[PDB]
Amino acid sequence: LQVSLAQKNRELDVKNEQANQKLKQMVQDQQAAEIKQKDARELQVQLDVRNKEIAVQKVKAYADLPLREEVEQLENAANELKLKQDEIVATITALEKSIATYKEEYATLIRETEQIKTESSKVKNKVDRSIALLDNLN
Repeated sequence: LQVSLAQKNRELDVKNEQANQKLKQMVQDQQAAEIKQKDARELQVQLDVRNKEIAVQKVKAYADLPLREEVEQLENAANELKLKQDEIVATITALEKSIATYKEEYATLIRETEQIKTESSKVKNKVDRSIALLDNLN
């Protein structure tokens, strides 16, 4: 029973490194996405200026009613954007999910590690407990 438990302790080391490895991939696979997020978040913010800007002038000039044509221009500009926003808000969701699953996955790979660590433990005790038995029997 000493041989087998030293064996299974091996089946664990590997089981654990195959996961302890893949888990490293997750960090350099989720930190990646997060970057886009934080990055592309700067854009949603940045371009937020424009809509809020182009917004007020619309209000003003529309009441103040080249103005006409100039206003035709604000309406288009705010359109170029309105579109380019739905553009990044879709880009944000892209990661939002992509990244939120890496978590649900990390957490899962964590459970696998936790279960492994414990097994290894419950085996060490049994092995330690066999070294005592062998010795008293000998």
